[PDB]
Amino acid sequence: LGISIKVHEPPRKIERFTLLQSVHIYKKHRVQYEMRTLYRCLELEHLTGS
Amino acid sequence: SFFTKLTADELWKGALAETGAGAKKGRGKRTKKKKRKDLNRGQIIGEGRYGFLWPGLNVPLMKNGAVQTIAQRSKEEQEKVEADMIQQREEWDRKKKMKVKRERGWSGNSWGGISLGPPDPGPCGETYEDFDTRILEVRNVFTMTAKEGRKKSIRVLVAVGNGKGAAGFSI
Amino acid sequence: VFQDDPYLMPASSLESRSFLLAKKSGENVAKFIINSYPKYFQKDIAEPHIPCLMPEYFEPQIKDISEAALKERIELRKVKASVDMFDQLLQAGTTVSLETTNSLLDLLCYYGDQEPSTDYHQFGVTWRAKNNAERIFSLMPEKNEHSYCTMIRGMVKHRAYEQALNLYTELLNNRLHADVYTFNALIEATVCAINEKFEEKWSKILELLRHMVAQKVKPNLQTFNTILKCLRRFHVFARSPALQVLREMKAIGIEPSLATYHHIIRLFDQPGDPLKRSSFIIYDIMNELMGKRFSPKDPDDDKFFQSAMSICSSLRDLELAYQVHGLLKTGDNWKFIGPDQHRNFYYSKFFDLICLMEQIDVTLKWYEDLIPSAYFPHSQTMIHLLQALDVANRLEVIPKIWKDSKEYGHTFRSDLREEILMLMARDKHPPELQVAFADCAADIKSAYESQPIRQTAQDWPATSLNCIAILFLRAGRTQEAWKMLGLFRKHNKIPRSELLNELMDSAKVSNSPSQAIEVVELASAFSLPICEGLTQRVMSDFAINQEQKEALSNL
Amino acid sequence: PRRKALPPRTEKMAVDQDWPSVYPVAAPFKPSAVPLPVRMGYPVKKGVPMAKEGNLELLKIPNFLHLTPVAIKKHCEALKDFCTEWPAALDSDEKCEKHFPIEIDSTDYVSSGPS
Amino acid sequence: AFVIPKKNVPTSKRETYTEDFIKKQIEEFNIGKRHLANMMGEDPETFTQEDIDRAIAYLFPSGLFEKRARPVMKHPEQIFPRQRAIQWGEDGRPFHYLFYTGKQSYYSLMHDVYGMLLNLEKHQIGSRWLIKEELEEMLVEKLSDLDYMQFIRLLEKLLTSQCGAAEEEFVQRFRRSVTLESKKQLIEPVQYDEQGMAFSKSEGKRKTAKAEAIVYKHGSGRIKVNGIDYQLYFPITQDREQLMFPFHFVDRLGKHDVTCTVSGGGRSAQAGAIRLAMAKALCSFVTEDEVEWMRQAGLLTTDPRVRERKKPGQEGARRKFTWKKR
Amino acid sequence: HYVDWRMWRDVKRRKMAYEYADERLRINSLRKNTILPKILQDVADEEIAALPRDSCPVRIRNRCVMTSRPRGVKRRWRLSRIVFRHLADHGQLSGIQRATW
Amino acid sequence: KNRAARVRVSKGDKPVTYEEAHAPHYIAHRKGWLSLHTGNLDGEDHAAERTVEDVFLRKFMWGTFPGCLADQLVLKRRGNQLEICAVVLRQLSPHKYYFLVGYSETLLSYFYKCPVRLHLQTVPSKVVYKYL
Amino acid sequence: NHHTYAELMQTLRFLGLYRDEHQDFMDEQKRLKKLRGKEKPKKGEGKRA
RNA sequence: GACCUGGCGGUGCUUCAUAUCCCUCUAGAGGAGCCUGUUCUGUAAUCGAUAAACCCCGAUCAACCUCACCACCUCUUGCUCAGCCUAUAUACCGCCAUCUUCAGCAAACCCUGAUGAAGGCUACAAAGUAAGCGCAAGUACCCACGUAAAGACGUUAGGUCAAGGUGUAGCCCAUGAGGUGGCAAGAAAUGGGCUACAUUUUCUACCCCAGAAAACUACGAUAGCCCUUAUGAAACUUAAGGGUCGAAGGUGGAUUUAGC
RNA sequence: AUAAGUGGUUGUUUAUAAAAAAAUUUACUUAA
Ligand SMILES: C[NH+](C)c1cc(NC(=O)CNC(C)(C)C)c(O)c2c1C[C@H]1C[C@H]3[C@H]([NH+](C)C)C(O)=C(C(N)=O)C(=O)[C@@]3(O)C(O)=C1C2=O
Ligand SMILES: [K+]
Ligand SMILES: [Mg+2]
Ligand SMILES: [Mg+2]
Ligand SMILES: [Mg+2]
Ligand SMILES: [Mg+2]
Ligand SMILES: [Mg+2]
Ligand SMILES: [Mg+2]
Ligand SMILES: [Mg+2]
Ligand SMILES: [Mg+2]
Ligand SMILES: [Mg+2]
Ligand SMILES: [Mg+2]
Ligand SMILES: [Mg+2]
Ligand SMILES: [Mg+2]
Ligand SMILES: [Mg+2]
Ligand SMILES: [Mg+2]
Ligand SMILES: [Mg+2]
Ligand SMILES: [Mg+2]
Ligand SMILES: [Mg+2]
Ligand SMILES: [Mg+2]
Ligand SMILES: [Mg+2]
Repeated sequence: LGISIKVHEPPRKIERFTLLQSVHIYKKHRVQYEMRTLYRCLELEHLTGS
Repeated sequence: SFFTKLTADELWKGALAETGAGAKKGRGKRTKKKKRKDLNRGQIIGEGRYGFLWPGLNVPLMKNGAVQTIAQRSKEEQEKVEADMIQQREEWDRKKKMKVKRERGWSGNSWGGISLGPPDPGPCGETYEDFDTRILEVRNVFTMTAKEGRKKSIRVLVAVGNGKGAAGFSI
Repeated sequence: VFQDDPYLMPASSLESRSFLLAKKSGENVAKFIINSYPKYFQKDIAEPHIPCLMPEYFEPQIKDISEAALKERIELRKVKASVDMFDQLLQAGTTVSLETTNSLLDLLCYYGDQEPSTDYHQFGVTWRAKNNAERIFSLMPEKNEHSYCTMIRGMVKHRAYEQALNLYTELLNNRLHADVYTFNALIEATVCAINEKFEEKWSKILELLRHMVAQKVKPNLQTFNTILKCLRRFHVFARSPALQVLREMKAIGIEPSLATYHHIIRLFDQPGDPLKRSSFIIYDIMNELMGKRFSPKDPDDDKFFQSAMSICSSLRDLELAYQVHGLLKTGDNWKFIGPDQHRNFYYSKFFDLICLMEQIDVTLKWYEDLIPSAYFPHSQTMIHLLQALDVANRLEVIPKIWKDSKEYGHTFRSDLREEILMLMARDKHPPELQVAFADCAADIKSAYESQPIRQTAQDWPATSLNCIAILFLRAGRTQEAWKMLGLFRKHNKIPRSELLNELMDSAKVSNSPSQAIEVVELASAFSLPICEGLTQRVMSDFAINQEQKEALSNL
Repeated sequence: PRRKALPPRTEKMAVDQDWPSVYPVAAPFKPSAVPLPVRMGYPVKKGVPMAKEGNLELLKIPNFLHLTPVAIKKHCEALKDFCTEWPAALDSDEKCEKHFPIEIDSTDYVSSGPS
Repeated sequence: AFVIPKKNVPTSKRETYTEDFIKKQIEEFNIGKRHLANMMGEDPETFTQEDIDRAIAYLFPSGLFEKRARPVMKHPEQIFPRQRAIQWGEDGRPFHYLFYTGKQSYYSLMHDVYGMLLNLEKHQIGSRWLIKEELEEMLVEKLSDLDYMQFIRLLEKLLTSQCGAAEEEFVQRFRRSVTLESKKQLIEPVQYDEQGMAFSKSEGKRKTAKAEAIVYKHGSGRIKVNGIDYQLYFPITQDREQLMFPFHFVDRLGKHDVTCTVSGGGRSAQAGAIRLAMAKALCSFVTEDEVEWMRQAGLLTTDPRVRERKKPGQEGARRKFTWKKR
Repeated sequence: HYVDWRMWRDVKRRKMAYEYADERLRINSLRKNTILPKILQDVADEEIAALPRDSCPVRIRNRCVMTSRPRGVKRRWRLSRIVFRHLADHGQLSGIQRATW
Repeated sequence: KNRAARVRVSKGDKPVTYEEAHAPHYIAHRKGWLSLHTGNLDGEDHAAERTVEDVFLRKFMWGTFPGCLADQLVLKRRGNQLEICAVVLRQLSPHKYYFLVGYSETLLSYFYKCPVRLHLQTVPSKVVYKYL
Repeated sequence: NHHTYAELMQTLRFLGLYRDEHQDFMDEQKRLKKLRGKEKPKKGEGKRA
């Protein structure tokens, strides 16, 4: 389409949190979970509204 | 709540209690054993309590070359369908309360003398339908293990023979 | 519109129809539940709001007797609620607006005092003289032009032509001009009412036109289409008058729609050998319409293409069919091909004409494009593709045609499962084709064996039986071919002379005198006149003297 | 009898067909419609990745079969019609901020859900 | 007769890939290979495997961390496990005279290598003896580790004695190749600034600190960390002793100018990142023997010792909560 | 049809607290300043202390929406740790995995 | 010993699917997510409402196609759209499948106020990855 | 809205369009208990006054 | 009587022991005050965990609510095609502890023991072949390292009917539902922690070249009283700040934890 | 070659079973 475009990767985010592994006691035993968010930025330049 | 309802597989596994510490080491001594019932057995998709007739699912899609419309069985008619469903279930259960006559060997509760039929057919088409197989002795023999403890094995003695001079036995 | 699974893909035209009805049936049950239990669907999560994924409410929610509450029952097309409320409202003595009364009349007349059926709760005259609509007009104190017009139009739909004409008289007595729609409805009434010849109807028509001009009523497209629609009864006397009508519209400025030409081409295409008059007109019509984008203007615009194609195929005009099809594929014209019936008809005829009058290579191109992409064949249109393959002397494809035949639900069709064998056995072929047709042969053998019709009556065309046997011999499955002999005797199906004649060679190729004797012994039992001629050849070729007398002693 | 499934239509597909017609828009991977012997799945020991048919791993991919290079170029040709041209006078950012000193920023947030 | 329930012993479908089965797979790959090139708008006749992998990766994007779990479209011979061919004919006679040993391939090889040694008596780096897992694939026979070891002993016993060209090429069938990595420091390009002064620049990393150093070929001993004299940026002596270390070791205190930037970490991790960045940039202006000595002094290695995560249910990276016997 | 009566009592608290929020806001504003006369703020104190106790928003409890658990709930999903894990461990929560580092 | 979403070993006779054969520590390693939306991404909203919808639909589909599903649903969301990708068996009449596709799609679109589609993929039998 | 999810899925079961394996399980158990005589007593008209 | 298998032996020999034995190294706990569990006492006034593998444990958390408790007052087809935090974790699912800081569990065969319970090892090899499941490999994090994660079958009827669900038994004018108020204290005894006892310290400046302090507001309370503020409808209670107040404590008995 | 005492009670193997639901009209408009 004749648009000028540059791409880079912003650094990722890894959000972790811990939960208890058992229903009742055993506080020393945990399960840990994460959600990775990966990125890519498309830098377009000099565009008209249409 | 709709969201606390589980599946039949999860429900029977808990209710039957096949696993647990009771099973191990014969800790549980309750002979009475429930059996899983498939409650989906006689169920027809589209068949419900209100008796609606859905064209293409519960009833045929086309009638006389014409597409049927939503219809609902009469109250008196629905009673018969529900009453009939009860009968089939009962008779289905009836089949499973009938006790089978196990031909007895040397004694009523003995395995000796009972027949095991012909030996299983061999790999390369070898066949043994000439031979009969009678049990001679069943014994629960035990060993001790470091982890479990009393480990049961079954030692069985059978004899095979065609009745024409050829016979053997094995444990 | 179908699910794209090998197991849910429709495999016949019946399924193609049946699967779409099942999907639509489930949607009615959904819509039935959604509208029967609105409260379970009254939680709007959408942004922006989607009005069409909300439940519908069909019951009037205002029970107070007022003019506004009347509009609800009219808008909600609740015939019973309106009349009951109207009766009470009239007893109260309150005044009902003329417009409000007119709207109430339209609903009562349009449906002939018959409540439109929805969700859940033909032959003969449906109109009844003692109907409420008639009574309401008497109670109506003021009757405007719309009152007369609306009443006549409904009478036409319910075949109450005679009184509609009488009611039209009262309109004239009031010196009231009728609308365009009233005239269009009246045109059908006069023609459909009586079965007079065209000339008598033609005069009556001209009388109304003079009234129309006198009343300064400007005609519509429908106005003329109704004329052409009625003129199909006089299938030869209205031809020339029709050409006047067509040219007249073009003069006024009203461009003919597809419905117009539909009536025309139907009218001119009567049982006849030459049909050259029609022919010319069809050609001219298509030349006129080349590269013309159409818009829906008349309810019958969908029936054009199926008729056009039918005539094209009757005249066997391959170059004209390409123009008809060429027009359909321009712009958004394909949307006029109509329901599934119309669509199969079109493509069925269109393709029959292709197979007959087109090069084989181009027929196979159209074969791959149309099926099953656009059209699920019928049993016949496989036969035509077979014949066209024979005429082109391209029998290397017949195997493929058999597979496709199964894949479109024609595995058991009697007519089709025979032609394939005949053509495959008619002639000898190179080893390859011979073997190829022999594999196809066993494939069709399975079908004859597992016939579902066997539950009714197992049919075994001796010709089909012959072809199989021949092909099994040409492959080397003599043992399997010999098993067919048992089946002949079993079904009591005498073999064909050609099969019997070719059975001699089978023994020669095998050079097994033992088998040769078995063939003659069995054939002789049936005392077939052709068998006797064979026996003479066998006796000359190979026959033991001791065996000959044994055969004679049985006689 | 028991309804038999037809063969996959990948067999009736020409090795030179236009693939964009088969998957015009974004649609879930269908084994019966993709003529690739693609396998996915961590293999059992002395085994192979699992065949496309019934492979739930392949159905969990958001595939790009509706956006092949061919398809994209074709698409963008039909869309050149919609777009207008950048003022050739506004070559550099220097020229942009000479003629247009103000800049207005705003963000649009594309996310999946009913709202 | 008591009918015992027949156990479905062969539940597990055992891997059986008939030669015909493979050929139907190679057929489908070739047909599929052409469809893949067609979708990608490329020439079906030059579509290499690396084009198959790039295309499959794009059309079925998966982030699964294991590569063996991702979608693949490979030649059936690179996918299916190699299988031993039928070892006997229709009559039932095995084709190999060592069939009944169970390992005709391994013992055939052992028989051969033994003979080659026997004949020799009648006549008179960068390469590795293939591992066992390789020999088993070359022989298609599941092999014992003690089998392997005995086999290799013959081979080595073969090398010791004199061998002809024919024997050496045999041994080479089992001698693989090992690419040897050089522990030789890569030297940074010498560059030139606007005034024609020679410098090299390198990077260093220590914990969460990152340093970039520009070392000038000639100078006075001026280090300027983040635009500040090194003595003012690092008021702690130990920090300044770390910046001395690279230049002192090669006898170049007072001969170079350094401009570094560092960020992250604490003061002492910054000193060690700058030490590494300066040492690396300094490698361009010393001899290759001095570079090696700097490598053997530990001046050119990235320190991998970084903070270890705390674990749950513990007090620290290693520290446990108090354990209560009772 | 809520999981239990403790959830049902929270359903009602959340609903009543919503009904009175504007009134409660307006009355707090009067008594949350130094501008107004104290004799007026004292009336406001009385007025808001007379609104039903279940309109007080601090009485809302964030219970698991599936099992009604009053503690151990992650607020982004409104689920207890037992229920969250059950979905997370079967692969049914988009983009949520076991963390290892 | 861990238990969550592990199918135990048994006696070499238990058919298990690729999905069932993998424990939660394989969810981004050897297998993917049965749902895909944007709620659980950094900065995104409505993860809770997505999660309640996904728990209902799985339940809805399990009882609406009784005995037909051969594995777990794959739930997808793109903007306003919702895609339900089932793998079903080949025992029900295709007439019944079409009824249920049309029914479920319609009912769910009015319930969750969005365009909802349902892509079936029939298999003969449940695809067995491993005999545990 | 737990009132809507239970009431919807209850009519869908009474309509025949939803199979509730859990409610089927509980109905079976309820049916068996009734046979054993362990049926719920009528409210108010109970054993006690 | 004689065996088989396991266990155990203050049983032999030989190797070992990794912050997994001893001698070694560093910082702590056991004494003080405080904080927070538990027990015991009390109260009309919850339940669970309770050698290792309970004891800042369910709780990533209780002023009301939460709540299940107690007192009083109400309701009866009742938010629900009811309900029950009633009994039974020794009927169970679900999710886990524990060995495990393990390497073993093994179907199917074949052989040995006179065809006993059982057993199956030698590489210059003598009866074992074994598919699967663990370990391993792979993957996550910053690497081939390390740390995670993983870790079978079983053992401890180990924990959890009070996450939810549920078999069995029980309650149904009440063992259910709701409102108002209230308890949740300390003679103490013990577990874990926080802060100290000071000179490698205290206070300011600076965040590393300073000035002061240093046994009568030296060091030392995050504790008591007072005030204010924050949140809340509600704070004598909860938290933050300020002031006031300068307590015990002067490196802690038997014993005891952690770390490569 | 030091010395190391004790542990209420109680406890295990009685026998096998299975379902299907399903298929008449394969192409118009039209008229009396
Ligand atoms: C009376 N004893 C023999 C017993 C009985 C039952 N339950 C019944 O018999 C119940 N009977 C009904 C069903 C009510 C009729 C029991 O359920 C139990 C026990 C024993 C306990 C012992 C528990 C013990 N501690 C916590 C007090 C313990 O430390 C152990 C241990 N292994 O170290 C236990 O086993 C113990 O926790 C436990 O589980 C017991 C029971 O389960
Ligand atoms: K219970
Ligand atoms: Mg663990
Ligand atoms: Mg530490
Ligand atoms: Mg012993
Ligand atoms: Mg302490
Ligand atoms: Mg202490
Ligand atoms: Mg307590
Ligand atoms: Mg307790
Ligand atoms: Mg307990
Ligand atoms: Mg204990
Ligand atoms: Mg209670
Ligand atoms: Mg237990
Ligand atoms: Mg348990
Ligand atoms: Mg007991
Ligand atoms: Mg590693
Ligand atoms: Mg771990
Ligand atoms: Mg591992
Ligand atoms: Mg217990
Ligand atoms: Mg004593
Ligand atoms: Mg004892």
